Amino acid sequence: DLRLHLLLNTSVTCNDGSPAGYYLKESRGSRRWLLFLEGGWYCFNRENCDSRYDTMRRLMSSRDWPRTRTGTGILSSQPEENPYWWNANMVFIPYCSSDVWSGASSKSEKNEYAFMGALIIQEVVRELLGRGLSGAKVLLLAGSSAGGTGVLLNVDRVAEQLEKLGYPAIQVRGLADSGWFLDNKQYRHTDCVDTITCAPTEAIRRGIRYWNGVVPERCRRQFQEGEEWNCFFGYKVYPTLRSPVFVVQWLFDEAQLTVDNVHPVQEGLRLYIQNLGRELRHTLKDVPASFAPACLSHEIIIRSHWTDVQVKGTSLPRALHCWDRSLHDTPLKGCPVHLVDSCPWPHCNPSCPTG
Ligand SMILES: *[C@@H]1O[C@H](CO)[C@@H](O)[C@H](O)[C@H]1NC(C)=O
Ligand SMILES: CN1CCC[C@H]1c1cccnc1
Repeated sequence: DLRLHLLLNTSVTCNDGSPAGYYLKESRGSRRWLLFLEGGWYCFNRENCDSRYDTMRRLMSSRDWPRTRTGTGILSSQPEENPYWWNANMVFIPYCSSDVWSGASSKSEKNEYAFMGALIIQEVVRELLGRGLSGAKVLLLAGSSAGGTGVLLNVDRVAEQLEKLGYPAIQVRGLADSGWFLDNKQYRHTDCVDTITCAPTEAIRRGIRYWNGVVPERCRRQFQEGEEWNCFFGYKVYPTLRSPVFVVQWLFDEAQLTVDNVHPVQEGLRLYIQNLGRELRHTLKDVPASFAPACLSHEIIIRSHWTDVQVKGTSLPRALHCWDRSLHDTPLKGCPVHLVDSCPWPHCNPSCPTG
């Protein structure tokens, strides 16, 4: 099991001012550390944050968190469930900032909610340095859905943080699961009359202002003031990243359909789905390490059945293992790192998750 630690710096808080924290399972004699960012949408104004606080409160507060958590999938310590990194030090960072891990704005007389996701990550890293992370060889910052996009937004800041603190030996890497989305499937990109039908790019624009959100510096310098929302989209922020990042992305992500307002399928829907898979495949063509199955699904890496999905005969744990080998101080025979399905329809891959 992973054991809860609430941050000693109680000024780095969840949305409601309760302390943020992390679940930790130490593995003495391992110099590999996996920090997993939980996902779970976001809120972007007072009214829909209030709604989230009423019926999704564990995503906004630590008050009701359990003392322990069971590590599953890539967080499992059993080699059967986790052929990749079962012996690693395991950290699960709960998502309680509702800001796609981008916020740097505390509560006050003007802010009723605190949005500190980017600061929570930095504070967890700081505390872990005193619990063995100072001796690490690899820190893998992983995450699913909003946590996957969180990886893209934060992996280079963790690398810079560890360099400035005097730990240049730790190799910081990223693993972004279901965090890679397209912004091009919209009739209107700026209308936001209600929360549910708000355009995805407009929701992010509003969120960034509400959260005092921060994006990676090289990406921010490209798109400049007011256009930081661009850096939430993988194909725009990825080329600016210096840290190695492995991208896990279903070709037909259920959250992509949701932000596109897409729910016997006829020609219009068939063309949308087939074009979506082709466009996602195209955006991944120059990502060196990726795993992108032709499935309609959402998230994978902390699901116990993540061992079972295969692309071109290679499982996700094996792909990550080959990625590890590729980064040890020319492709590898029988150990591929770039695995993107070419077939054009959900479940054309027979290993897709069911239900
Ligand atoms: C707590 O975190 C805040 C935000 O990063 C920082 O400004 C402050 O110096 C920290 N204080 C301590 C005691 O760690
Ligand atoms: C960051 N989120 C994860 C799942 C969907 C993604 C997203 C991207 C852009 C606008 N809203 C949500």
